[PDB]
Amino acid sequence: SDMNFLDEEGKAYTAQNLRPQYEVIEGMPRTIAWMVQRSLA
Amino acid sequence: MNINPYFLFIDVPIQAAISTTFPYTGVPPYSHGTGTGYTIDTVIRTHEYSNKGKQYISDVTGCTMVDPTNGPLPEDNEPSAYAQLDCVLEALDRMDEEHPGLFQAASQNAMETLMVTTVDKLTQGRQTFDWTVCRNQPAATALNTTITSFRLNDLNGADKGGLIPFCQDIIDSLDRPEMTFFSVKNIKKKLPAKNRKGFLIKRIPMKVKDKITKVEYIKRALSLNTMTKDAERGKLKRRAIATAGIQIRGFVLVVENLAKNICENLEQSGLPVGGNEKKAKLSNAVAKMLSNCPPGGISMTVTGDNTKWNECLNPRIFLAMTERITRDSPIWFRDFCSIAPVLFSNKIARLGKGFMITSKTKRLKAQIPCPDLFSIPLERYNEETRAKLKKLKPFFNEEGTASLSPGMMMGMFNMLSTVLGVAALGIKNIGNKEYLWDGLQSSDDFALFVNAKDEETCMEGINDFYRTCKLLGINMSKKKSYCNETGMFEFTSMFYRDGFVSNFAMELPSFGVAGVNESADMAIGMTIIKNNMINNGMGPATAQTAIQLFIADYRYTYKCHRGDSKVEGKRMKIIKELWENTKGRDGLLVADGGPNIYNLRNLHIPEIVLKYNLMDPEYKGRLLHPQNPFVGHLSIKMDYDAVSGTHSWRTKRNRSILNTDQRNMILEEQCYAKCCNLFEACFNSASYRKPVGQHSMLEAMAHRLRMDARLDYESGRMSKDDFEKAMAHLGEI
Amino acid sequence: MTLAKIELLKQLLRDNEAKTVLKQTTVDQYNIIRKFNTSRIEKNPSLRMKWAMCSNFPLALTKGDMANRIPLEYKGIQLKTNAEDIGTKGQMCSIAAVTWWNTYGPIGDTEGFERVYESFFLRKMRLDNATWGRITFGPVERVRKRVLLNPLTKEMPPDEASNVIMEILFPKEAGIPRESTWIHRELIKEKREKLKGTMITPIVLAYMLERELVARRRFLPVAGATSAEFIEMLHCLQGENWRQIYHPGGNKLTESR
Amino acid sequence: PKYTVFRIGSLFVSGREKSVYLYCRVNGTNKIQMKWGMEARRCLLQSM
RNA sequence: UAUACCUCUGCUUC
RNA sequence: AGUAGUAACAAGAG
Repeated sequence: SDMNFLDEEGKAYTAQNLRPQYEVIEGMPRTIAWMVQRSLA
Repeated sequence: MNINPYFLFIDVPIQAAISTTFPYTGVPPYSHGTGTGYTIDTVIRTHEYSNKGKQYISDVTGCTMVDPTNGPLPEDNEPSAYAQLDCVLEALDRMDEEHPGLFQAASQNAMETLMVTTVDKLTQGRQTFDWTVCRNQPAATALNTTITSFRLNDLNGADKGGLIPFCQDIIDSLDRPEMTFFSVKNIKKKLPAKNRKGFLIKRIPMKVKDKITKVEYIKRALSLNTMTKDAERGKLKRRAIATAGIQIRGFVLVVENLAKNICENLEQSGLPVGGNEKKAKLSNAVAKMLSNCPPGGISMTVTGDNTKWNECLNPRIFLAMTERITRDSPIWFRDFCSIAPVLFSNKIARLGKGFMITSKTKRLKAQIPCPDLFSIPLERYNEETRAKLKKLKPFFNEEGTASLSPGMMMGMFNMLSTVLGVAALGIKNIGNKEYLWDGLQSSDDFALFVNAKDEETCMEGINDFYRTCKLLGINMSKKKSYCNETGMFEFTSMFYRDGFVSNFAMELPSFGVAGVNESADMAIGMTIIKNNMINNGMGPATAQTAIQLFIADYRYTYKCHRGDSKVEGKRMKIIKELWENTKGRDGLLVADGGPNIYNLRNLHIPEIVLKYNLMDPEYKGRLLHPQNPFVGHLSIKMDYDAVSGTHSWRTKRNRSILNTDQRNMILEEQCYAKCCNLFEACFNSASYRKPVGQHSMLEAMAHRLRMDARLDYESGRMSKDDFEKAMAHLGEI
Repeated sequence: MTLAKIELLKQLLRDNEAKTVLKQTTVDQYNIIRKFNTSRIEKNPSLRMKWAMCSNFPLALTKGDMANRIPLEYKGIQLKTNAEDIGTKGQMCSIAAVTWWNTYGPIGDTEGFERVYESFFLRKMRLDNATWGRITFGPVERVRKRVLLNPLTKEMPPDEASNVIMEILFPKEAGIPRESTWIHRELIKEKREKLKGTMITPIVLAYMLERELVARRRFLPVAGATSAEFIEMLHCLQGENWRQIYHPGGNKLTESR
Repeated sequence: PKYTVFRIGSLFVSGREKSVYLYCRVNGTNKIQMKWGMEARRCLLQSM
């Protein structure tokens, strides 16, 4: 994830802009992770 | 011609007209002032019934302990607490033999329940003894203080969420040499002001760390608070009841859950059987005993009641009961279940306020705290108290508390004691004599059926039952209990006479206005009639009368008479206007001076739902305005069916706290309230479903709001400004 | 709304107390600190209400604009006071304030109300459409049996029902998917469609849903009829010494026949 | 014995004159009993 | 002591 | 006084 970021148009690039390409679900608490997953879906 | 209302009983039998022997239209007796005398009475008597046992000084607390169990049997009918372990174990073995699998199954259910049980479970214990402030507090507050206190002693079991780690921390906290806890104290601070003198002094509260030594902590952890029981019906003199600490709650819950899981499967236990089902049990249990011995078989029913029920039953037995019942369960669960009895075996009793001494000459009065109880010549106390205080001495503690090893408190191990009663009912016979007894148990109240060939045998069966119960520490009330030929009897104010008769009086106090609010009390008011028509035998005329009487009470209590009527009042002045303004007057609720549209057939229908189609759009709009200010933040004993409208309001908080030193708790409260009100905005389901997680309460909100922001941006709700601002804010957090 | 939540969060986090509370308190313990208050359990509300109703300003308002739309007095009558309530931190008021609000308050949106409280209205149509028969006096053997008090939409265990309610009202917070969702997808779809536009608070919707999903089964003296739509009228159906023929409206089940 | 009685006139009750007395007494009550007073209509239901 | 013919309180526990 | 009944109120607090 880390290096990858999306630009305001909607294209990937390597890292400035406050919106990564990948959202990290693994690592977080269950109830949060599921909220993220369900919110995204 | 002298009228005699008893003469009715010449025509109608007493069970048939039992309602007329209950004065429930009258006032119930309340207590006045201190209950220390009543508490001391219990302390003296509880030991009076076991003083021939074993006296010994507890090396832990330093208190005087008395042990009746496996003591010398009684040679008289004075309430005996000298139970015999072996006999209890046999009585249990019988129960297990006749109910195999239940003992371990219930334990497994209780265990698997326990494992799932969280800490928040403790918040629904109503009044709880807070050991930090030594006062009766709301369970939630008493818990919160205990957690925040435990946190200072490096005990974070609560943070895991489960009950087990908390209980572990509880039994662990006993080992702590010095227990630290918070205590709030005030501070002046000059806040800026536009006040001639450009400042203002507001006393800002701040928390201070305070210490208690191991023993003094353990003594509090083992302490039980006491108070006189108010409004107790059908009794002349008053008596005392106790309240427990936060520690023992978790350990009692499991034991009572176990005893419940057991009792549920017993056929001679009336607990936790609903009053309606208790008849389904009893009448059948009678029907069985009736058709059992046809040939001259005298089936006798004994209307039972126990004396000193709580004051004779000993924890040391309940411990054995847990130890037996938990045979097949693993060790940790046995150790878990064993604790509450162990605590109750070494419990301490607080003696309330104290005694008030006065001088009529000077017109002066003063309360003497329990510590200072003996800081005065005993001659200055009255004649009875002088006798009590002398007897209290050997069990009296320096800090003004009473040691009380034996006995139970009013309402503690109801289930587990009911089990012990059933265990008595389980024997049924002794020495193969020509009789058989059965019955139904409910704490201190029991009903005993005895079948035999001749009554001379029945009485010996009853005597055998008595003499048996003595060995369990259960004492039958020779004074209040009576026996008769089967056909009619009394049980927990339910009267059987070839079938259970109605006792409409019993429920009569409930007919009045409950005191929740205008919306609820109506629903409740009609529902009570509806139910009493079904269960308690109220005819349609009397019901329709009650429909009237309740509205009568309702309109006076809430001051909402008919809009067309000319009754004056602050509200009525507006009600009349509403009456003049509204077109669909029959659509108006009674609370708004509307007409009562209820009858027998639509008791089960909410008034709003009934009248909805008859309302005006503006009236129903105002009445049911979604964001009206009268209804608060709701969150999901009897429940009712009602609609959330403007009449569904809540009253003001009791303000007496404002001018005491507990002001803090208002800020402490609202401080939480803000966080919870926000957390609820972040997680709307929090009001309905209990949120779960051992992680930080802030973290969840941060993540959730971050996702909300990201999705609201990428979806096309928020603009780049709002998104960047949001992320900028969150970045700092 | 998110921006407002974050802003309020930042404003709240300034307060060291609130910050420490938010950082130290756990998501579990939320269930504890929510129920924390100075309030005490009313042991005699029947009395305390009768007492309180004789006071000047017994009721507590919620802090907000709708409260501010209520005036202090009205034609001499004191509706509300400046003094705040300890609990709500909103103004206190007299019961009259209710009667004013109902008469001259703001007319709010009630669209969806019927669909939200449908469960109750179905009783009203089950009575309104019903037809009564003969009343007959004579003995009645009543058998005490556990019965369903009210007719449901679809009976589920509490755990199963709560998840459905959760799927309907708070889909993002449902957590781990259960099989129930797939089984009642049509019900969820329906209730989702029916309860979309309403302005009523979710906590009420969950209550009314739970009322028509979770079953209320209780022991009652019954004779003859035992169907829910009969039980709900049981008080009228029979006595110990009389009988009343009652034919409830609406459709009836085949299995019940 | 708890009362203090005056004699304050007369009235034509059942056609004939009857002496009107005034019964004066110091009494006392409380919130509980007043409430239970307000809830005394129920005396009907128990008998009905 | 004074403010105090003032102020707060009516189930709010010491 | 009286309410009331095994102990209280007949105001409390700053």
